[PDB]
Amino acid sequence: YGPLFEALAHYNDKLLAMAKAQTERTAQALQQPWQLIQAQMNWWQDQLKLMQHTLQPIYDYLKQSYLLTARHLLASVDALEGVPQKSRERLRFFTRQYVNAMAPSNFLATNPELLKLGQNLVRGLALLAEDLERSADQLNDESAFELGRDLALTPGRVVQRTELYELIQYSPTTETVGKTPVLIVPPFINKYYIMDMRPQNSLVAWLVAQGQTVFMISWRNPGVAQAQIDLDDYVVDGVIAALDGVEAATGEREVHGIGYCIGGTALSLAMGWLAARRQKQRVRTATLFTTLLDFSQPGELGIFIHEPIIAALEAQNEAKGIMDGRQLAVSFSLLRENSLYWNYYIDSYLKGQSPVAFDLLHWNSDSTNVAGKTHNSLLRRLYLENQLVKGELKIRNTRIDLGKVKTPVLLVSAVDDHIALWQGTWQGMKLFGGEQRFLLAESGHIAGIINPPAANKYGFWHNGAEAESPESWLAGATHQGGSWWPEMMGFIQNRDESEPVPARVPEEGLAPAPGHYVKVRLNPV
Amino acid sequence: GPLFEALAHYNDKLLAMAKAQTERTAQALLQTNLDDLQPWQLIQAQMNWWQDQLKLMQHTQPIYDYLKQSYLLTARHLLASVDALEGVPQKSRERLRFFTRQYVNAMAPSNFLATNLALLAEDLERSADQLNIFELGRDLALTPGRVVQRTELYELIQYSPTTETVGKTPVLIVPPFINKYYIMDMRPQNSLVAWLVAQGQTVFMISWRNPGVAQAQIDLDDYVVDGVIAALDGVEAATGEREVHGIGYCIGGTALSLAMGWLAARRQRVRTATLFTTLLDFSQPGELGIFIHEPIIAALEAQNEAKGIMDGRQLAVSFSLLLYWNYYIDSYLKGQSPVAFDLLHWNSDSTNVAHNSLLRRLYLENQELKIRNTRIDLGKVKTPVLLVSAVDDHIALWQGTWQGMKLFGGEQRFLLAESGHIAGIINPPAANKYGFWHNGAESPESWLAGATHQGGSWWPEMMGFIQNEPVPARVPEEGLAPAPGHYVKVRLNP
Amino acid sequence: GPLFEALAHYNDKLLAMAKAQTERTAQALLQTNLSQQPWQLIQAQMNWWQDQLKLMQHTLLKSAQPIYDYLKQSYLLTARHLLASVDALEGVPQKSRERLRFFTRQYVNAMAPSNFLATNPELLKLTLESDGQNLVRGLALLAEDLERSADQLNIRLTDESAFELGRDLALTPGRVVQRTELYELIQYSPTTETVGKTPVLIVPPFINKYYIMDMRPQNSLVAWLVAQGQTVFMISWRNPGVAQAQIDLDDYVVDGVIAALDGVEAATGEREVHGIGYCIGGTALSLAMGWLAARRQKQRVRTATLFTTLLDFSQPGELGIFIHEPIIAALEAQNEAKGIMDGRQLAVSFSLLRENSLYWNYYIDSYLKGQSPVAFDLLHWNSDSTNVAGKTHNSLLRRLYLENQLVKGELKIRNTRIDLGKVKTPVLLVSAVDDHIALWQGTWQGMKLFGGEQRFLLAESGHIAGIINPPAANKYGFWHNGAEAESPESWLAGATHQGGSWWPEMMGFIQNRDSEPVPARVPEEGLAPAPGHYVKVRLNPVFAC
Repeated sequence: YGPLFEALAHYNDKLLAMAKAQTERTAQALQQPWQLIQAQMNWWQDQLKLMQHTLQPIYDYLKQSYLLTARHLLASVDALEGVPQKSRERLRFFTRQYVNAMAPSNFLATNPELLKLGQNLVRGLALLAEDLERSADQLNDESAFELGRDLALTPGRVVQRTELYELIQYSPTTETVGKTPVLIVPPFINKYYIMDMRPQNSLVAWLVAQGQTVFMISWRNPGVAQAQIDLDDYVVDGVIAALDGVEAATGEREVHGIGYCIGGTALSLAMGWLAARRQKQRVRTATLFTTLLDFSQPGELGIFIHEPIIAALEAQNEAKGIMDGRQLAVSFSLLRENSLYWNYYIDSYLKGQSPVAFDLLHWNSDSTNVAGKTHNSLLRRLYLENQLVKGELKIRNTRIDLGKVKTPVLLVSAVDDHIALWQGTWQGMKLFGGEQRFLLAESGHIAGIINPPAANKYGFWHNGAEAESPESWLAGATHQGGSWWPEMMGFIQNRDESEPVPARVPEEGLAPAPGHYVKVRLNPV
Repeated sequence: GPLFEALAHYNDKLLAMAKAQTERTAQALLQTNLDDLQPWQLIQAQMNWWQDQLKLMQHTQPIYDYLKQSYLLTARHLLASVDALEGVPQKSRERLRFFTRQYVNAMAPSNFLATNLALLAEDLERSADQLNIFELGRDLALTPGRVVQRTELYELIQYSPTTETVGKTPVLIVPPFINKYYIMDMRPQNSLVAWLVAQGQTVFMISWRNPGVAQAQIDLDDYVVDGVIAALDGVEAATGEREVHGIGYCIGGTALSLAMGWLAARRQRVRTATLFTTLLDFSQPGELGIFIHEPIIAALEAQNEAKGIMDGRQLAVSFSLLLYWNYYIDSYLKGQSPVAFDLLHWNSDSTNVAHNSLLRRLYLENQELKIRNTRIDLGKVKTPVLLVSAVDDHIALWQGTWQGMKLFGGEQRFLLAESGHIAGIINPPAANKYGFWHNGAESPESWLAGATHQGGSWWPEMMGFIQNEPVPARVPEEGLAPAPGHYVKVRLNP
Repeated sequence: GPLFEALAHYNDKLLAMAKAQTERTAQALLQTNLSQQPWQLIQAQMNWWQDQLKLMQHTLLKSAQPIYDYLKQSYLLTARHLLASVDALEGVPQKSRERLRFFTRQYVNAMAPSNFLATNPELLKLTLESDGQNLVRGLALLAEDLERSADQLNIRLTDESAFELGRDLALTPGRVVQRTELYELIQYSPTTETVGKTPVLIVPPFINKYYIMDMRPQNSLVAWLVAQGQTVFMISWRNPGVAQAQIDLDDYVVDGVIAALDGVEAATGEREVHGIGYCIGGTALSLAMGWLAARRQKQRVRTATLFTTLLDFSQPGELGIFIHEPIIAALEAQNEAKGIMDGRQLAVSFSLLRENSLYWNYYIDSYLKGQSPVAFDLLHWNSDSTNVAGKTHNSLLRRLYLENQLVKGELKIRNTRIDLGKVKTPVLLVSAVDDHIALWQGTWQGMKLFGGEQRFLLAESGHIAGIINPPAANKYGFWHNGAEAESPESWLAGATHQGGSWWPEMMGFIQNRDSEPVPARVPEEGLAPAPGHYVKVRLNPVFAC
């Protein structure tokens, strides 16, 4: 009631400064036009002023509000006349993507009718699923983005290709690198290049610039041929087999592990599997981004965790062979940042960059399938039964006890995370039997994790002392502005300290940097 | 709550039209020879915005949440509108962009001086000009007829009859000279001229010339004697009748009132007098009272005498004579071409005015009035008078028109239309869209308190007012030109 | 020697017909107090064939002035043929004579190679490096002269054809369940108590009308498929006018074939059908399967049988005379100017009916079988020309015939690259050995493009006779080979010949890839009766609605 007016004025001043800057650059000579953003900023201010004026009358506001959207339509299209049609079509496609992404009814997890809704609930769930998927198909233009050119362009080589993954080894870009390599295990629900989007916000590029040999697992988009691949296979044949692949290319049997969402869960299970069978420690440090080990707080995804629903999904998976990612794309959204338009479209434009919200929407729509047996194990053994905390989880007939893991773990979570609640991630940290550290990012599931140091856009909470509850941890935590990536880099290099080793140049391998598994789309472009 | 119900009524009316269009395209596939060759989705995009926004308001930082969701509805409205225009030809889309920009500006209070001085006008005048960078006789003003007389000030149009018998007494219409006359002759469905002819009435029409610099010294007095009285002599020359039924609109009715007084004061032709939104008492000038001040009128009087005439493009920026639901949405759901397009085209087809007498002698002095050195006394007029005013009138407040009715010395009746300055007047009986208030008993507020609503058009009530011996239908003479004439086609911006 | 024996066999069958006609006329006199051409007319023709052959043998033995002697006696044989023909038509009503005069004139002009641009000797000279751009005008002059003679011949006609669609041809009962801009979907009423679950959808070529597959009840493929317990759907393309000038090959694939598939589901509830395509209709069916596969859409075509379908245009046959850059560019300008490709212009360019035995097997033989001469029905279909959209023809000339984009993987249907290797639908290609439009070796090369099961059949006749061979006919044969070959010649070398019709082999190909029989689907009332309205629109009309 007031701060909105002041904050809106601040954004208008930055656009006016950018408008003057664009005129000065045009003077030296003698993308979206600033008039298009001005058309939107004019709507936000006038609507707030009209609302303040109001603070038959309902109709008067409706008529006056309808006049403001009409002014918004006329000013926007007028700005798009000098823009070429191909670039303009890109803007129309992404705006259609963004406008449907912000509708809670468009996703089952946030759908009102599903919340309103035994067998009758299961039958109605299928009705909501088929309608949303049909709407997505008709909406889903082409030539949006090409991997290796616009996204996932960090130089490297594919040093190994298995049934489940392609192992990417990135170019060093430094004269010296650390002895212990870095292995990143991305989630197999979406594609990995969220950590390798663009050079300014690519986590892979930043880790490489810090003198570290970075390896990235690139999971295959599973087809019907991978119907029997289970969670056990992704742990043993996925993560551990990648560890053997890193040793085969660098000669180091010990690496720094990094995991994201369910990828960190697989990394945790791999460390528990090696520990339970008394194998020499192959993971020196383990950084886990928004990883869920205790599934007691599933968040909005708990609407699906019910015996009739899970039993129905298990039958569907076994019938179709795999879980169709296009069905998962309407089930929930991994990208739900608060004020995506303000912080990643308006702010990203005023920084001279191509709108980051465009890249985020393309990654969110680059859905991937899940193996039939894997999804079921993930639904039942982890989300429903919560075997990992109860010590009942078995990976290839090996009971997993994370207390047997002595690898120092660093859990980096996000306060506004809607997929992996930070409190839930905090409880799973105590499961480990070694050093434990916790970090709490300021933004959401995606924005709070991909915050490069240069952006200086958010912050984090750190606390070295132990607490008995997440609320107690945060109460004693100290806030630090900026990115937490240097803190993670300090967490890795303060425990290996090892003499620097000459930069490992990747071998030619089988394929160029991005690989082939990441380019396989469910809806081909 | 009732708003939701009215929206549901429109949505069902749009769905019925959509089914009718699908059936017509299916029948079109049957009749398609080899040798020869707005979408409802666009209106559906509009109805989707109106209903969903009302739902969002009913649901209601908290303010930011409403703003973000409201911006999402505007985004759907923009995307659905552009997608609805996929098959529309680019030329047709430019028409939609042109008229929607006119409606946006026309409903913007800052774009008009009265709803927002010369410096502010010059900037506003430029904004209209930079924006600038229907055909009369075909789309508007297409009622058949002939120009029986053309003078310096007007063209007299006599329309061809559509009935075998017409009334003996002809009808003469005196339009306002601030805008063009064809608002009373839009299209056959909403043409008052066509309706009067169908009622067995010979109709004559004055078509005022768009005044140039050559008419700098033409005064209001000339429009009374050389305009209205001279037209009466022209009607007698074409029909042999010295007595006509008078109809006036806005300032045209004021001139007719002064014309009746001028013949009465000099003891010398008007059977009935119907006056639409006619102002005789200027005590309630409305929003135009901002200009009625001694320093402002004195400044304008010097400018008008210097330039000769006041540019109508400047008058169009001073105030607006001009709706979305009843003349664009409703007109579209009735199968018609959007009437709101014609009204916007007429409002922007402004005409010049020579005017100082109107500012000072009428608005300021509110006369004591003398027309050609002849004192005006409306009490000397015994002609039955009918005042038709509008509740939502922003130019001529209906209370001011009611008080001025008492100036006449004969029968007086008052009618109050249910819409604005123009919409409540141009309401044909076939439309069945508005209503009126009537009260047979004799303050303006006291009349309305005792008035009864009836609904429908007031044209049959006006036709009953006039008609309360049939003559063979008068076929108009060849005259000088066909129906629309030449004076009405003179545009300030070609 | 063998020729004399064949004539004797026909002459003996003619004698039996004479006895049948005398008994038929004798019984007709009994039914009193209130068609078939006379056998003497056919006998008059057989007398010419035998006498001309005898004269040929006598003069060839005389060789082992003489040239004039054979010419003089042949002119005497032509004179006897004229007198015997007119005398045979003594009792025949005038209309029948005009009917026979019309069909004899049609057959005579159809068998003259100079009457068609593709087989015209004059155009062949201008093609052999004897022109470049002047060929355009050299082609345009030959086109206008051939078209002019057709126009003068047609304009003299004052009566409509003896055949009416829905009464004489295309009379299989059914309903029009859907009508779009491009097609009318016909669902035929069942003749069996039970039908198969998977319906059958036929995609006809859009160069001529569809009812070649539904001519007469004895030789109607549609009726035969229906009698085999199959719910049969038929696409009936609109005869495109100037209003369809911008319709492209892409639209016929998506808005034509795919939209019809949605129409079949709307009428039967089945998202998967058995596809059948003919000539360019099979090309559209192939492109429809590739389009659904390239976009990773659920497979909607269970089996695909393709009649004389061209996917590789490397061997265009006699139609290659037009496949040259100056000619195709010139034709593209005419189609953009006129809006559509005039089917009456296409009728003089090439002939879809070029069977080596139209007179003997489909006029003489069909007459001795008691039938109305089938050659009459074939000549009506061939002369029932249809237009082609300007954009569709161009794409067909350049994107397929000239550039051969489908093989080179350059073809895109609505900005979707087509790769037939992504199609896993089992395909059965049925081609004809004597085909002059789609050479069987060219149709064989396109078979390997598919990524699923592939089968090939080679019928023992031409483009039309070898395809519309009813089992009941017991005419011609076909070659089948289950093994994979590296060349068309290798396929035929290992192929086994079987006599009779190949239609059961196609029915076996369909029924071995399918469920449980469902009660017979009675078609909904729909929009119109069986034949529909699109097929009745003729380019050259006499009378009017």
